[PDB]
Amino acid sequence: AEVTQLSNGIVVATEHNPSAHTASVGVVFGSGAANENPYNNGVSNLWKNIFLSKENSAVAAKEGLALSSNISRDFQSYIVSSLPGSTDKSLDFLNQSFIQQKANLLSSSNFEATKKSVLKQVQDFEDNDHPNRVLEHLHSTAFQNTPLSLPTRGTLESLENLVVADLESFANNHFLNSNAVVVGTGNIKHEDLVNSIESKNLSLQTGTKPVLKKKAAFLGSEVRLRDDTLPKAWISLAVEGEPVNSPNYFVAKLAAQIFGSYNAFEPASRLQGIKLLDNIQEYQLCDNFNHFSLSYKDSGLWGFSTATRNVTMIDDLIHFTLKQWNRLTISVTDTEVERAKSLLKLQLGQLYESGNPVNDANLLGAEVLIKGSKLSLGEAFKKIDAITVKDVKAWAGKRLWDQDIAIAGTGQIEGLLDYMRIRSDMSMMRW
Amino acid sequence: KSTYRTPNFDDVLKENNDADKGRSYAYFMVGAMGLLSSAGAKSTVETFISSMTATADVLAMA
Amino acid sequence: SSLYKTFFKRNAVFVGTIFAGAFVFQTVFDTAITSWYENHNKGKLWKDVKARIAA
Repeated sequence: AEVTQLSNGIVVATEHNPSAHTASVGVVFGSGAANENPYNNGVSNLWKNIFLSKENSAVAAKEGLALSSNISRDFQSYIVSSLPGSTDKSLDFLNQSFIQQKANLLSSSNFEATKKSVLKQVQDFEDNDHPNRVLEHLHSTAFQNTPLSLPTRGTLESLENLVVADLESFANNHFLNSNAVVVGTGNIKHEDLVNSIESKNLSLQTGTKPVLKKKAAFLGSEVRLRDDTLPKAWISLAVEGEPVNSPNYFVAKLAAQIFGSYNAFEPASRLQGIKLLDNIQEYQLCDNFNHFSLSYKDSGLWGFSTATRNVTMIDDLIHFTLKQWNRLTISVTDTEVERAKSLLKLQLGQLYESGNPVNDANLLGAEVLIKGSKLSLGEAFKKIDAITVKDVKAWAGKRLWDQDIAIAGTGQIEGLLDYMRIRSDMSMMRW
Repeated sequence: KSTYRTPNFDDVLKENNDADKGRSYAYFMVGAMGLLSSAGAKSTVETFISSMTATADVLAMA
Repeated sequence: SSLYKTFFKRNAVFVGTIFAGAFVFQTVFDTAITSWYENHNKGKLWKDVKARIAA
């Protein structure tokens, strides 16, 4: 329940939990796919893949350490998990790979075998993971010609034309000290870790700052990846959401909980206290849907994603869903808000407190990099419970009502009507 | 070509310094069209309705 | 045009306001046209001819 963080030469952030059997240690850099270019796009993902290379991974396996990495938009992270006792040997492997082997991982035999793996990896994604593929393209069109548009896994064309020098160039511009935070989760104490860190000196590229860019911006638009050979239609639609560290950060997430997620095959899901379900179940407008409030450093996306085999009624799916969202500005009820608060706490809890320290590190790391600290789970609940119907209405009237949208879809989307028809539904006629 | 590489719309996109620029123009046009139409419809209806009122030749003051 | 955002603030003009504006327009517009028309035809009108008559 304690979020301890101190700075000496490097910023150290930890969160202890004695009941945890293992401990995870790692470095989280304040730069991700949002820092790349259209041409070196996929370099971060490539780094992650060599860090988990058979060679580097075997060295950690002998020592009894497990490797894990995650490439996001605003950040990047390299994590090593171990037993509570080997909390020192994780730091040896961390330093040995980011300073000593910052040239042994980049061999012309390791790099090629890895490049061939991320190529089959990113290709498999585009060929089969339609829901995530669609969600990735949603960011692509919504934030076109802006940092948030670049996909995390990179594109096949920028990937196959990438070389060892590109990795180095990126590493020497972002893997800096002022653009880093060392994180530790599990059971180890803050004072326990900071000592092993403040022990080993050496700055290594100190005072150096990463390159700057241009601010991210939402552009109402769409990308339609029609493919009549797929057995379904997958669509994602959203408005400009909230950036992390926004006053309405929670109002937005609550609003998404009101409509929540659905799965037509799960008996219990068909019974949720969601008004939209009365409309969509009559003719079974979809197999599933899920709302989200994605937040990043400069912006975010608020909307929903859905999958359906009812290809001749896609317009009803979109129409009923948008009519429900209209409600947030004009008629959302106290009980809908209250139901959302309870369910938001339950999901926010299950995230911030899972039985896995690697998840804790990513959540902690990502937060401290943006606001310099982490809001305690109990602090969130105070903010969540304080939200009134009046708040949700003021938010919706600014973010949802008669606002541009961004759309992306693949599969049998002939039935997804034109942009203007969808856009017109972002409001209602009144006297 | 990669689908993630969105084609160029620079020639069409407005250099967004005034966010609600196109919206204000569109809504003014839509609003003015709605105004002149309503006045037109009103005038058309009155023209037809008044054709049924007593004709000039039948208003004899006996 | 910020002149629009002062009166209607990013929202479209509502029918009630449209109908109300139409009734106003009808009267104003008619007077403006009748005025111009009668002035443009000064001297030819019966009003003008009656002024030069006394019986």
